[PDB]
Amino acid sequence: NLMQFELLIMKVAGRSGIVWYSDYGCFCGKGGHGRPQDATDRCCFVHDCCYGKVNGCDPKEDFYRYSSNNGDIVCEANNPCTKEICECDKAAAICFRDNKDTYDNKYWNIPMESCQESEPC
Amino acid sequence: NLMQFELLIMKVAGRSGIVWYSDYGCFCGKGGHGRPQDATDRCCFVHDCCYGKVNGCDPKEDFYRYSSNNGDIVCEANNPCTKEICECDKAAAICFRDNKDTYDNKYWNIPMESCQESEPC
Repeated sequence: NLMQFELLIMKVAGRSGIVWYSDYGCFCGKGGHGRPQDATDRCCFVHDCCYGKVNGCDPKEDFYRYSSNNGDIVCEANNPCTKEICECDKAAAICFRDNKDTYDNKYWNIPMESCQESEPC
Repeated sequence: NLMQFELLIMKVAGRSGIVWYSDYGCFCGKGGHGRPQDATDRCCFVHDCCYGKVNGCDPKEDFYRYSSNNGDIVCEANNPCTKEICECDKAAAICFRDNKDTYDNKYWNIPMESCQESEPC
């Protein structure tokens, strides 16, 4: 569930997803569409796509089980569907962390005109 | 800031915004198109519109000052722009609270085809 995603972002990237990644580019935030603007934005695009590939459970709603060790997330294999959700969230959190050097407020609150026809997954 | 919106929702409505309102109707965790599907969805629509009227500060990002006693939210008059953000978030949290009894999973994950109509603010 997206609260768990927030927690993983905090554990892995050392910053809040809701604070910093909720209005970024074309995909980090609600109503994502268009083309990813930078690496951080692509992290969100990939996350959306990852969620779209999860079948048999609800990736935006269902809770998953995981452990965290000093910023290292282990998605538990108690249920392959919810593990898939967890792996989506873990991957996105890692992607935000790995691209922290190009995070840029240039991409905050960008005009509607910047996000039009969507890159397909 | 959206983290503060979460705090207001949690206190006022008694449940998490990120958990329960990230994929509801055409506007809760989505937006940009459609007509509100029920009263909860309309809360989100109105919140989007409210944010749309904010001039001079960034409603998704900027932090506001508020106090809370016995579950009330008093948006501080230290800055009219951030107070306006606060009031938007407060109104939405109240709206979620007031409509919690009709909150229904009927409106989870609705197809894009259900959100093609356009309703102005």
